[PDB]
Amino acid sequence: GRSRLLEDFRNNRFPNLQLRDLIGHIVEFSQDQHGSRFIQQKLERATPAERQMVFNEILQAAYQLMTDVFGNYVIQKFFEFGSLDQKLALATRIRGHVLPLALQMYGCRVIQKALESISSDQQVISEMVKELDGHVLKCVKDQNGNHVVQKCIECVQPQSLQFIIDAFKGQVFVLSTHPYGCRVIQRILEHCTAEQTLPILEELHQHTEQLVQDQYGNYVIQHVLEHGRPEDKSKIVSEIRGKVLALSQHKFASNVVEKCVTHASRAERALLIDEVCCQNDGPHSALYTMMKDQYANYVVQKMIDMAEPAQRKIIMHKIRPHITTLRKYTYGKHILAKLEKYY
RNA sequence: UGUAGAUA
Repeated sequence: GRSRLLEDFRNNRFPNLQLRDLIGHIVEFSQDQHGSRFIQQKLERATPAERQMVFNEILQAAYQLMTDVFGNYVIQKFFEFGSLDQKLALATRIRGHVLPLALQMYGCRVIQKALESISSDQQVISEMVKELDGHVLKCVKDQNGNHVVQKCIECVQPQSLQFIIDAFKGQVFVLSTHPYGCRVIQRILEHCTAEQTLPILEELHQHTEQLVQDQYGNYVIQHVLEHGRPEDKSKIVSEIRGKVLALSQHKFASNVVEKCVTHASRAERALLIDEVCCQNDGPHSALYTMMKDQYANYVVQKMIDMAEPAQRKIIMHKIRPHITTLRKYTYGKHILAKLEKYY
């Protein structure tokens, strides 16, 4: 029940209350929205002895506060301003409960804060991460857990993350189309060794055609194009070749086509552009179609920018007579600019 | 002129 002290504070009877005055009341106040903000505020100016006073009390109820809508911020504040002995002690209260905390709306914030606050080489940390072993996919798919998984990947030594990689075996296609899975996969590509990512990249190439057209998978494919090895980039480009026109008019895949134009080799880029500028499959010209498309106009712009003089000139000549046309379409109103300030 | 996740 709400003690007099808290009632009084909430009624503004203590307009300049000091942290020291909360001895015995820290845990109660931490679970109150206003008491919690008060403690957060005072911790930023508190002396070390004053922080320790607050620490002693919060430590005793650490798990409870970690899963509290208002107390979890007080816990986080010590990961922010506490000394390492204090952080390690709090981490110890996370240990043994990593899974339920990871899936919990407030608990998951505390875990991420610990991961950012405590040196990865500290046993505690290692122990915490290992508790996710056997639950990786459940966390990846959880609205709270997925951020914990990402933060582990961002913060911990990649060798220790082999179980996460193994967990993804045969699941890379499905999870790259997942709102959180795609983010986790991108973190993996960023942080794990080329050794670890090899099987991940393999499964990505297996399903490139599908992933480039997916609302989330298109981002994973773009990541590889922007950050991956040349040989992986060339694999993605080869999947795009022969499909430029179609993919360029696609809300998601248009973006991948752009990154292909930017990040391919001079020679690969030329072949892609050639598919737009210099081929004749049927009556309607590809360039003409792409020019005034809501999405493909962006691809045409990237091609004009990245093209060697010869191809650039052909594109310009082919657009030239269609000025009046590009006029009516919202989407040609950047292509026309480049046309004018090229002629 | 065009797409990405859980707290007071």
